[PDB]
Amino acid sequence: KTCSKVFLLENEISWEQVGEGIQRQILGYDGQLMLVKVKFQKGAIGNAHEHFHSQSTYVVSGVFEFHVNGEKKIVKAGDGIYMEPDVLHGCTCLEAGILIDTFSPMREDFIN
Amino acid sequence: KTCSKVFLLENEISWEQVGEGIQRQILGYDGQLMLVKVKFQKGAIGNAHEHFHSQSTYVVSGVFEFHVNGEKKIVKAGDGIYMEPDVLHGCTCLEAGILIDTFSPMREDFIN
Ligand SMILES: [Ca+2]
Ligand SMILES: [Ca+2]
Ligand SMILES: [Ca+2]
Repeated sequence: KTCSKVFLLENEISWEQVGEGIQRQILGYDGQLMLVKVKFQKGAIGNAHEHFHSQSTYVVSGVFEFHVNGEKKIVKAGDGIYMEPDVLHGCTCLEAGILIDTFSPMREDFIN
Repeated sequence: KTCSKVFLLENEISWEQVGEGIQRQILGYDGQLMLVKVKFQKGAIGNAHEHFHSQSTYVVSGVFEFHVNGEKKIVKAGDGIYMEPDVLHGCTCLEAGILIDTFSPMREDFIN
């Protein structure tokens, strides 16, 4: 049965170390939709990558420089970013904060 | 061509009035994934509803009482909620704050 629990409580879920200055919690998901909370320290880099999944991100807090398909924009709390299937994208955290990354379908690699 | 722009800047997107004390911005989406930012005043109610879409929500801020399939839980900033296809769910805002609701596939009704 491939899905998260119903209530994903931050203080009950393990933070996974993703890289230097980057930690994440996988929150609500099934095979078609996955929501990930990613906490960045200043200076941390989301390495450029491509994947077939659709991705839609929300900036909860902090300030980030994002690039999507070669285009750069600084985004801040309240802003969103859409990454169509297979587009190159990544980010650098300018001030510590949280992103919510969402995916369709799920990122099987994030649980396996 | 069914999708949002790449960079969804809060100060460039219209807030839509959804109901009493509830406003939303549709952020990054395509036909398979849609991310919605929903700002609630204290007291506001997300009416109980059912839909075939998968939904995964993140509590950005505030405090909410959620019900999913008849089960109630208070959630707060950092917590998530997963709503499998067709489950009855809704919420009441106990302290003003923001939810990110994500859907697969998109909520066609939110743009049409
Ligand atoms: Ca799908
Ligand atoms: Ca990505
Ligand atoms: Ca719903």
